[PDB]
Amino acid sequence: LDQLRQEAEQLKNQIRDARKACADATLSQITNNIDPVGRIQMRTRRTLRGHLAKIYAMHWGTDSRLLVSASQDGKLIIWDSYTTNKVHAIPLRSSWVMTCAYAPSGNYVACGGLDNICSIYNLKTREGNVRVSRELAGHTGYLSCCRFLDDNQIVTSSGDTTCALWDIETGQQTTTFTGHTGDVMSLSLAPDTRLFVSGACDASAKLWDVREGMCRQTFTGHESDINAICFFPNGNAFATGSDDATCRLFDLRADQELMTYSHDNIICGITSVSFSKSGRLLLAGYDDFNCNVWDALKADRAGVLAGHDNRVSCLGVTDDGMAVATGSWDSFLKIWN
Amino acid sequence: VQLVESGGGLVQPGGSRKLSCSASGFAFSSFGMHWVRQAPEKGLEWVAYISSGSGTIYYADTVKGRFTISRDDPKNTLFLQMTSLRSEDTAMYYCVRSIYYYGSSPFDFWGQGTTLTVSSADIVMTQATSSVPVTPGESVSISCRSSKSLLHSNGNTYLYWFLQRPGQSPQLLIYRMSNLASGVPDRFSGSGSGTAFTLTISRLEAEDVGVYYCMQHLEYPLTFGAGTKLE
Amino acid sequence: SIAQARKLVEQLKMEANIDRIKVSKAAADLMAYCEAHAKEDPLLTPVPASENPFR
Amino acid sequence: CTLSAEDKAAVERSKMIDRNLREDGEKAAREVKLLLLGAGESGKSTIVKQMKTGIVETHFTFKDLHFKMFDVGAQRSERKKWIHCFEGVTAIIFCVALSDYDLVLMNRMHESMKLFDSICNNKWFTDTSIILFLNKKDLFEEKIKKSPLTICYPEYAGSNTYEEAAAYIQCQFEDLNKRKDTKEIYTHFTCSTDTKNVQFVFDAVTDVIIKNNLKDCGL
Amino acid sequence: TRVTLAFFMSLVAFAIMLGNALVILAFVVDKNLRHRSSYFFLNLAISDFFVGVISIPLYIPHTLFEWDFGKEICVFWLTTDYLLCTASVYNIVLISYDRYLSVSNAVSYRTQHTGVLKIVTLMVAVWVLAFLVNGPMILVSESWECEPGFFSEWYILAITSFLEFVIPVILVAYFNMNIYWSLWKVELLRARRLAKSLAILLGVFAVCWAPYSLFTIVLSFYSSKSVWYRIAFWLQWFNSFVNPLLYPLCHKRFQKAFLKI
Ligand SMILES: N/C(=N/Cc1ccc(Cl)cc1)SCCCc1c[nH]cn1
Repeated sequence: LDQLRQEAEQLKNQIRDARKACADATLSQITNNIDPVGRIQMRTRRTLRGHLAKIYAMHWGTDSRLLVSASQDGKLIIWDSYTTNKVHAIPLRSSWVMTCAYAPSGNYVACGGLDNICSIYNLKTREGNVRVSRELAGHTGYLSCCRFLDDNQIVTSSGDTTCALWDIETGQQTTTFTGHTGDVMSLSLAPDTRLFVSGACDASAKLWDVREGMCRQTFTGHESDINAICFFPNGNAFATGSDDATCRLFDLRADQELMTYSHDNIICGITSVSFSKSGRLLLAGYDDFNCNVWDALKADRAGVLAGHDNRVSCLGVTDDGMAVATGSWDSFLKIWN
Repeated sequence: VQLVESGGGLVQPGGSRKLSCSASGFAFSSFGMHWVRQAPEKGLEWVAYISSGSGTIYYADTVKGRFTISRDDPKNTLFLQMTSLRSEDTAMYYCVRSIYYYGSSPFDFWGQGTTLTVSSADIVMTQATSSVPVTPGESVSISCRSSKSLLHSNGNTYLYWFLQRPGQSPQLLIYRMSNLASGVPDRFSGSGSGTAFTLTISRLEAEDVGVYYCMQHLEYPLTFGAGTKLE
Repeated sequence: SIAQARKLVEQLKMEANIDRIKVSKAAADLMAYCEAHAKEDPLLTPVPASENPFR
Repeated sequence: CTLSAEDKAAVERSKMIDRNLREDGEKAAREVKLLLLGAGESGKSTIVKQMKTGIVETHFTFKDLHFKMFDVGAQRSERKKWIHCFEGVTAIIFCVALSDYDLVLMNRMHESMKLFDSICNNKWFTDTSIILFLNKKDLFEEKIKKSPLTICYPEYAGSNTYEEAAAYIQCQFEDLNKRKDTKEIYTHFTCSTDTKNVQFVFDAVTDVIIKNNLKDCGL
Repeated sequence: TRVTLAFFMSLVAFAIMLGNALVILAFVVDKNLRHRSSYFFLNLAISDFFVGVISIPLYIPHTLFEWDFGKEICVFWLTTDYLLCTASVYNIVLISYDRYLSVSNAVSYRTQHTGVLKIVTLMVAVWVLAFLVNGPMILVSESWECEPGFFSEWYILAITSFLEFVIPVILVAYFNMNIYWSLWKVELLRARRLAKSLAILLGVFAVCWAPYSLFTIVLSFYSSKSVWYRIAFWLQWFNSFVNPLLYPLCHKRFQKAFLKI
C-alpha cells in the first residue's frame, strides 16, 4: 500500500508538471484584439402555458419547430413553437421525473427519474396514439440524464456513480463506465458521436470513449459539485457550471483549465448552461430567478434575461440558432429572439 | 385497422335510409371522419365531414337539409341519416379517415363502401386526359389542372393523388402535393406549379393499372377530378 | 485495497502518457472558429424582421 | 381569418388537450400526501403494515380522504440532491424506537435525535408540521427494571419507572423545535393492537388543514 | 364655497372607482384565481364599482347647483342607489358564510367538485334578492324633494330597516363567534390576534350601517334637516371605500396577483 500510494503521488506530480509545462499564454492576453459585442436585448416572442407544477427539463427537435417538456405533474408535453399549439400529451406511470430527450430522427422520446428506470416511447403508430416501446432497468440509483445516439442506442447516467450504454432492441447493457466516486449529474454527447463527458458530485469531470469504455482524461478545478455541462460547437472544448457561483471553460487538447466566468454580485449556483453556433455567446441559468449571457472570449460582459419568478431550471438553443427557450420552477416556458 | 359498412340496398322514390360504419383496431375517437360518394360510372364526390369531439359539421351543397351525420364514441360507430331520395342518388359510398396536427397524413385508410340504388364559387379541377396506352418497363407522367392558386401563405399546397385498381377501394399515393404515403413503393413522385400539376411513375409493373384521381383540400367544398385511366 | 491501488496507479500511468501541445494553439483555434462563422449567428446579428419566423 | 381548414382542425385539437389537462389538474389536488421517514431498525415496517427499488408509494382511503404515503428508505444517496422535490407535501411521519435507549452502533438514540434535528429545522419544511411515533414501548418497559436511564441520560435524576422515562424522552424530542410559532409537533405512543394509529393521523391532518385555511385568509 | 366641497366629493368618487377597478383587473388578468372566494370577491367589487360612477356625480349638482331634473331622473337615481347599497351588504354576508364552512367541516369542503354553474346561480340570486327588497316598494310610490314617498308612514321604514340591517349583523356575529370557538379548542397570541381581527370586521360594518337607519326611523316617528342627517346619509356610502381594503387585500392569492403587476 505504501509503495503504491507513493507511486500514485509521483504519477500525479508527473501529470501536474506536464499540465503546467506548456502553459505559455492565456486567453486574456490575446483576446484583446476583438470588439465587444455590445448590449444584447431579447424579447419574449411567445409564451407557452399549461403545466401546473415545476418544470425540470426540455429538449429541442432537429427541425427547430417541435419541442418536448417534462414536469412533476406526471405529464410530458410536445409543443409547436411557431403557433403555440399542442401536438401530443403523454401521461407517466411515475411522476418523480428529472430528465427527458428527443430522438434525432423524430420517432421516439425518453424519460426517467427517482424510480431507477428509463422509459422509451414510440410516436408514429398506426392506431393514432403513443405507447411505451421499451423499459430499460438495471441501475440502483436515480437517473440524471439520458441522450439518444440513434434509433437503437441510448446512454444513461445514474447516482450509483456509473454510466451505461444500452442496446434498445435487446434490452441489456453493452458497456458500463465506472470510476467516479460521487453522484453523476449530467453528460453531453459529441457532435461527431464518438465520445462524451461526465461531471460528478465529487467536483470532477471525465472523458469517455463509447466503443471501448476506458476513461481517457480527467479534469478538476471546481470548489464544489458540478451541475451542468455541454460541448463547444466544434466538439473540441466544454464548459462546466457548479454550485459555488462560477463557470469554467476547459479544452481537451491542452488538458487543463482555460477560463473562468464569475462575478461579485452572484452568490447562487448554476443550474444549466448552453452555447450558440459561432461559440460567441454562453447562456447560463441561476437561482436569482433569471438567466445571464456571457461573451465567451472575454468573460467581462453580460446580457440579462429576466421575467421568471423562480429558479430557471432549464434552457436550450435550436440547431439553426434562431431562438432560445427557458423553463423555470413556476410552470411557464418562454421563447426569446 | 378495419372499417366495415352496412345499410345499402334498393330504395323506392322518396323514403329514407340510415347507413352505418363500424371501426375496429385503432383509437377511433381521435380521427375526423368523411363520407365520400362515387357514381356508377363517374368520378368521386365529397359528401360530408364530421370533426373530433363533434364540434364541427360540413355538408355538400346538394344535400343540405337532406343528409345528417353523427358519431358515437363508446361503441365506435358512424351514421348517415338520409331522407327524400331521388334518382340522382344511386351510387356507392365510402367512409374515410383523417387526423390533423403538425405533420400528419390525412386520407390514409379507406373503407370498402356499400351500394345504394334508387329505382357557385367552388374550385374546378380538370383531368386533362382520359386514357393512356403504355408498356411495362417505361416511365409515364400524368397531369391535371386547377382554376385557382393552391399554394398558401404558410408554404403548403393541398393537392392529393389517389389510385384505384379494378374492383377495389382506393388508397393514398401522394399527400399534400409532394410527400409520399406510408407503404407505397419508392418509384412514384409528383410536382407542379400554380394550377398545373404532374405526377410521374417510373418502371411500371403489373397491378399498377387503373384509374388515378387528384383532389384539392384548400377550402370546402372538396372537389375531385374527372378521373384518368392508365392501362 | 491492493487491487484498488493498482487500478488507481495504472489509470494514472495511462493518463500521464497523453500527448499535449501549446495552450496558445487552442486559444488560436477557438479564435478562428469564433470569427469564421460569426457571419451566420442570428443571435449576434439581428435578422431582418420580414424573414423572421418569430417576428 | 387568415388560416386554412387543416390549421383550424389543429386548433381544435389543442383546445381539447387543454381541457383534459385542466380536468386532471383539478382531480389530483384533493388528496393528502405524506412523507415517511425513520432510522435503521426504527420499527416502521409495522407502521407501513398497520396503515391499511427506488421510491415506494402506497395508497389508501379513510373517512372519505385519499392518502398517498411515500416511503423513500431504499435511496442510498445524499439528501441534498433529492429532498427539494418533496417541498409541497402536507405532513411528515417520523418513526423512532424506545427499546433502543442503551444500544450501541455512538448511541442509537443520539443519532436518532440528530436526524430529527436535521429534518425538523430544514428550510424546505419551515411550514410543514411533523407527526411523531414512539415504537416498541413494551420491551422498553421490561428493560427498565434492569438498567436505569442514566446509561444514556447521566443528568436524569428521576424514578426508574415507565411513565417518568417516557415523559422525559418525549420532552427531549419536543424540545428540538426552533419554530414553535409556525409548526407544531404531534406525538403518540404506538399501540400495536388496533386501528387507533389511523385515527391519530386523521386528526392531525384535519388540524393541519384547518389551520392552513385560516392562515391563507389573512385571519 | 361650493367649489371645494364638490372637489372633495369628486375626489372620493374617483378613489372608489379606482379601488374597485384594481380588484376587477386582478381577477381578470390571472387564471389561477378560480376559487369560490375569488368569485365572491369579484361580485363585491362589481357591485361597489358603480356607486362611485353613477350615484355621487348625479347627486353633486342636485344639492349644489340646480334641480332642473324632474321625476324621470329621480326614480332612476333612487332605484339604482338602493339596489347597489343592498347588493353590497348581501355580498358581505355570503363571504362570511363561505369562510364559516371553511373551518366548520373541512373534509367535506375539500372534496367537492362544482365549479361554474352553481356559483353563477348564487350570484344571480344575490342580485335578484337585492332588487326585490326595494324595487316593488319604491316604484309604487304615488305621493312623492327627490326622496321616496313611503317616508310618510314610518312603519314601512321600520320593516325595511329591520329586514335589511338587523338580520345581517346577527348572521355576521354568529359566524365569526363560531370561527373563534372552532379554532380556540404562543397559543395566547394566536387567540388574541384572531379575536382582534374578527372584532374589527364586525365593528366597522355595524358602525357604518347603524346610525342612518336608526336616526331615520326615530326622526320620522313624530317630526314628520340638520347637518347630522347629512353626516349619516354620507356615512352609508363610506363603507364602499373600506370594503376593498379588508377582504380582497387581506387574502394572499390576491396579494400575489397584485404583486405580479
Ligand atoms: N339597503 C339600504 N338600506 C339602508 C336603509 C334601510 C332602511 C331605511 Cl328606512 C333607510 C336606509 S339603501 C337605502 C339608501 C342608503 C343610502 C344611499 N345613499 C346614501 N344613503
